[PDB]
Amino acid sequence: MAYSKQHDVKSNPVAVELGLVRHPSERLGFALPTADTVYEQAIQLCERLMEGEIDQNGFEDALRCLYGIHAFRLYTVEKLVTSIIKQLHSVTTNRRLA
Amino acid sequence: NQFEENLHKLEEERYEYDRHIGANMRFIELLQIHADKMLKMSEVEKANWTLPSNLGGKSVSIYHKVIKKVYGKEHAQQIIENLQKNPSVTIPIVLERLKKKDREWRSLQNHWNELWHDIEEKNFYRSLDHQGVSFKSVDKKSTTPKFLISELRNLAQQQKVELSEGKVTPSHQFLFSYKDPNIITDIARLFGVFLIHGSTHSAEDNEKMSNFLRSFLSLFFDVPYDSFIPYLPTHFN
Amino acid sequence: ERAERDREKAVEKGLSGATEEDIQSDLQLLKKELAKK
Amino acid sequence: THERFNACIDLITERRDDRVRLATENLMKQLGNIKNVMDYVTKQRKYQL
Amino acid sequence: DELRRSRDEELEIAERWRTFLVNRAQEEYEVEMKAAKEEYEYRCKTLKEMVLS
Amino acid sequence: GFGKKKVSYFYDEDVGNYHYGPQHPMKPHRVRMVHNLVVNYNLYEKLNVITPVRATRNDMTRCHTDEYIEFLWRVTPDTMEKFQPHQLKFNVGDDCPVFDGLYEFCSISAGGSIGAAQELNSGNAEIAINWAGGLHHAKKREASGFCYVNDIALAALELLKYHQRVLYIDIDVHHGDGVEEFFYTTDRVMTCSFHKFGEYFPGTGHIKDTGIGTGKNYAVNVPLRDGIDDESYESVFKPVISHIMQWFRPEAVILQCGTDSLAGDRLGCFNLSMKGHSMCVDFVKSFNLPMICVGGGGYTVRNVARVWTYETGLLAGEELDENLPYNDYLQYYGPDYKLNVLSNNMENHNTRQYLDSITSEIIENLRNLS
Ligand SMILES: [K+]
Ligand SMILES: [K+]
Ligand SMILES: [Zn+2]
Repeated sequence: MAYSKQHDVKSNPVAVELGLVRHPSERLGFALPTADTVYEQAIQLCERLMEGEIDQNGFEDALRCLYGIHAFRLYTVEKLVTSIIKQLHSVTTNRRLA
Repeated sequence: NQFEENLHKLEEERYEYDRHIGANMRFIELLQIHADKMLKMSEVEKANWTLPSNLGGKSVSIYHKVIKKVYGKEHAQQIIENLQKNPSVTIPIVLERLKKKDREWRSLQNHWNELWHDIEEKNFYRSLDHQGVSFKSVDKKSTTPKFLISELRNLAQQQKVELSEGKVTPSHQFLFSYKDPNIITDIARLFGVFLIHGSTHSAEDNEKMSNFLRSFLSLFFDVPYDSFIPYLPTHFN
Repeated sequence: ERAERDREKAVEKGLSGATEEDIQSDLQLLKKELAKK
Repeated sequence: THERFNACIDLITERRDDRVRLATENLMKQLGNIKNVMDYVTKQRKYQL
Repeated sequence: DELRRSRDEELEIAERWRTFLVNRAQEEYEVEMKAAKEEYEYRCKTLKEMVLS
Repeated sequence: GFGKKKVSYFYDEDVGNYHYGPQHPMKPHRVRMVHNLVVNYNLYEKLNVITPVRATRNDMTRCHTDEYIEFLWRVTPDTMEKFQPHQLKFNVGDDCPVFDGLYEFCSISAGGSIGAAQELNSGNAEIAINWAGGLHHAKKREASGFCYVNDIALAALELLKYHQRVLYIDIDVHHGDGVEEFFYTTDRVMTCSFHKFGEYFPGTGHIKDTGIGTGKNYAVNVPLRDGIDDESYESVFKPVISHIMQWFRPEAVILQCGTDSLAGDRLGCFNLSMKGHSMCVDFVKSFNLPMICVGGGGYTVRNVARVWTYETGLLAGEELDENLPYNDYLQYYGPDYKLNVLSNNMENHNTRQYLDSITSEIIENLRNLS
């Protein structure tokens, strides 16, 4: 459905004539990654965020332009991955665990 | 949610302009009947003309509201008295004044429409998002190791209690499922990007963690080693 | 903020009803045309 | 000057022309609205009788 | 007959209201077209003066 | 020759112009908006638009008291310095303010509702709409919660001249307490209301409030919790109503179509959408009974306008295009400019077992019937 919205919606012509229509993701502060599926774009965006090209707000807004409101769970991924790293740290230091 | 509230304020201002203009236009619509009667009668009748207490319409409250708004409530009694008493003198004056005020208000409304448009677009999309901000906290207190181990221990204790109740309690408390075999390669990709672009650990720690993750993931989930290579680098210098 | 607490008042004074010199003129015109009776 | 100055002139006339296009686009839609309202009122009065 | 007379008067009033509405729209649009032309003329003149200065 | 039957539709062009108070959540203006779309979808060619005959004093005191209606008909926003006893007695002044044209407003509402009842009594229609009506919170002795004259009671009384049983369905997010109190001890009108029961207005509606006297088992309450969605609502709505239609067997329905039960409302706290809300109306209509559909709540005017327009086009038997045609209030409907209201990601609190429990209880109660 993310792709069925990305590529299968048509504006209201009356508000196109009067100059009222503005779509987001055509205004974002940056550009969106292009791919064959949305999921790939989502992954590239998480990757950009983890790097530092994207802030938290821009990452969330891009997720909204992509998926709508069913992508809020992913607003924390960075933090989550951080915590996962911490686990490995302990598991990489227990001497008997090897 | 502050974004729903911004939307509600905007809708309130919109409504304000619209209600003033609409009431004024209804009154004008009334006067436009008496004017066109006036201009179609002899010159002596115009002097002996009077309007009843309801100005010839159905709903006097709108009309008195309009007049009090336009002329202030200090000069409105004079205008209503002269509109009832001698119409043929008082209707043209008031009608023209109302037309001028309508013109001005329409101009102002057309001026404000654009500012409101941009405010609405700035506030709108993150308003169907009640749970987007009430989650950066619950996820925290569900990612604490303390919470994890506490939950585990409570599960074990209540399951032992049910085991001593004579009930049927299974062996495992958690049942996870991993169907797609590729998502793990994607999580590996994320791991590698973090490790390289994390400002917390040292190069050798990332290296050890990378090799260990390679081995452990490839082995536990039974996914080919070769897929994990591009995302988990062996040398971090 | 100083901006939005200003556009609030700018909106508020929009409607504003008729002005003072204008109602004075309409009153003077009324009385004049009443003299012509 | 047949130069960058002419470019500024053309990017000003762009603004003017989009304004004019918006106004003449408003007008026709408003006249359609009015036509609808009045056809409504006419049929309504006849039916009420 | 009371009904017929009321209806005929209301139809006349409708026709005389449509005219006012249309003239209102036309005036509203003349204002904006004149404003656009005036503003653009002033902009071009001010730019010519600014370039000369 | 007389062909199909069309939907009668009551509208009075002055109704949009009454204004409660400075920042009051209730705006009659919204009905104007609905009409401006019904005109611009060219819907009016499938309806019969009728002007209501304003109701008088001797028509409003068939339910209310002479003192209350007299106070209504006499008060004005200026001379209310002399009515300070009456303000206390009649519950007027803070949530139900006294404004300009109060009595005229009430007469327009009640006149639309009584006119619809007379339309069904006469045989001229089988559906009748009146969006200015449906003020279901007004008591016989007082004003309560944005309402002053309870016109659903008057419609019901006028319906009971030739129909032996009447059913009143209420889907405003609140409890329709006036219309329950009126017909609480009788078995000729069955009321059924779905509402948020908790620390909520008005505070009544408990599941064990099912009538006294002869009206024992002839009131139905369905107390839900926050964030209910379209499928949960459908699961709890369709069984109850199916069994009411089976066992009570009415002859005329009054459907209140409040729309503060929609996602994003100013006061309500549910999570329905345009299709979830319209599901109820279509299901009720599918039974082929004389029906009245009145307004109700609704305090986000853009959502209310779009939903009531959709439901009007849906009662008329049409199918509206999802792009809004140019109308006088186009800038209220940004930024999609579509005929649709969308749900959100707020969290549901009505677990499956809760809904199963209350459905079972209510169906036993209704099995007590004939
Ligand atoms: K209810
Ligand atoms: K009952
Ligand atoms: Zn309500």
